[PDB]
Amino acid sequence: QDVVDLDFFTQEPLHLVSPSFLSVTIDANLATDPRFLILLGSPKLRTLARGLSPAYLRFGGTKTDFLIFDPKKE
Amino acid sequence: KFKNSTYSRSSVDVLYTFANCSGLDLIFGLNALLRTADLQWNSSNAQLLLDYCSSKGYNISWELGNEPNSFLKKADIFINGSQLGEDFIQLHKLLRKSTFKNAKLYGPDVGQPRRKTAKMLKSFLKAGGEVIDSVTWHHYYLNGRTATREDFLNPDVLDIFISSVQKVFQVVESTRPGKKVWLGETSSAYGGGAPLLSDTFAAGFMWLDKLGLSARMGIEVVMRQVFFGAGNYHLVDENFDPLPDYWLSLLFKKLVGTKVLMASVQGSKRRKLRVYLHCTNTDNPRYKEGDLTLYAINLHNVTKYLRLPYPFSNKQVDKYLLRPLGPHGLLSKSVQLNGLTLKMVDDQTLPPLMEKPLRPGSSLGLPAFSYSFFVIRNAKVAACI
Ligand SMILES: O=C(O)[C@@H]1[C@@H](O)[C@H](O)[C@@H](O)c2nc(CCc3ccc(C(F)(F)F)cc3)cn21
Repeated sequence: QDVVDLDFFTQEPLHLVSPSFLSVTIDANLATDPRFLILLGSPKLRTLARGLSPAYLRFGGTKTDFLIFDPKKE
Repeated sequence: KFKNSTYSRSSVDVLYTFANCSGLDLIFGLNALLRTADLQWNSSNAQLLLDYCSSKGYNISWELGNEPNSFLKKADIFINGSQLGEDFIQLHKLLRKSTFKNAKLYGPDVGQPRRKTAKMLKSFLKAGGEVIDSVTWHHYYLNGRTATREDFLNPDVLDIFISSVQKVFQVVESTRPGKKVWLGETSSAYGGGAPLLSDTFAAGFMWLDKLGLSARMGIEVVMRQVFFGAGNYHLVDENFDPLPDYWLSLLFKKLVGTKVLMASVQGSKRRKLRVYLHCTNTDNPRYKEGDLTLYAINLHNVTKYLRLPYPFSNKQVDKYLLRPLGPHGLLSKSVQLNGLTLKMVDDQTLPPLMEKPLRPGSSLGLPAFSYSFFVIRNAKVAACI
């Protein structure tokens, strides 16, 4: 058969997702790229980013536990 | 293989601005490996970060640790779930004393659950489950080095996810029932993704399937590795150009609403034909409460046609059919929406996504190894209002 029939359930929602259901991450290791600041400044990139608003942006990875804050660093 | 690195106030600023200006809510993974003599988390580095963030007016959610089940293998240190929970409690206290005392806290970003990952999660939830706003765990299908193109198309593979989701819920429900569960990090393959696969049209089957099942099974938020970066699984390449999975992701956003319905095929066999159903996204001006969005994945080697339950069988439907731009077929990095190729207009300007309006009653064509969304207009489903 090339025709397929479907069953729809539509009485009540089974679950409710967050408006931010589809979210993204940045690997924590990108913080070790020298040009981190430059990269995130990209207009091309920010336009894409707004395209998926609203969403969470998680900054983490294996490197999450191998990063340290330096108040002295410029 | 891995040693410590630093970051600056400047880095934090960059990261925050990226989020705020792009309409995103930042979640920040703190370092959990800073430890005392007696191996409690030393929270003093985090204190500096929090204070700096406060002083700048930054609204931020926090995590602590990443894949703590692997700490022993990654850094020769074992932290038990009970202790990690205590550490999350310490973090809770600090967040409460800060200028944004309603900051969110999520954890523990464990890996997918084999026997002891599950046991660690359990003891974590026992000890510290009361202070976390969602339970985060991570999942990948394959090893990026052993994945073949055939694996990215195999339904049996996609269904190994099903067992993983359930195993996690089993643990949560036995300890903190009714708590939200999030996919905290997830994609196609580990080790940076599989080269010339995780970045192609072929990756969309796993990505769309994963959203479909996640929604159905009770996952409230899905975090894709990565928006962009070194890995093959990026949504945006090194040139800052969008890939197939980006356009898929954008399209999903415009069309799929929050309420989760369901669909299945009548005949037993639908392993190769996967279907999913939600209310349509209300915010789209083209659509209205009651409208339904069905999305569908065809892993058969020939075209399938879908026939809708009446009353919907006589409704006006918009097609959004996604086809690789040739001539590299499924491993193409370009994609077409209803026969127009998807491209940015320029670097500040996304294209509109043009539907294919269907004459009411028209059967639903789904070519081999493709996926599509269908919005059923004037469906007026009570549940969706
Ligand atoms: O490998 C990735 O792409 C991502 C990393 O980028 C991220 O930092 C990290 O969150 C993460 N956890 C996993 C699952 C467990 C794991 C880790 C490392 C390996 C391997 F040894 F292969 F690298 C195999 C399995 C994959 N990933």
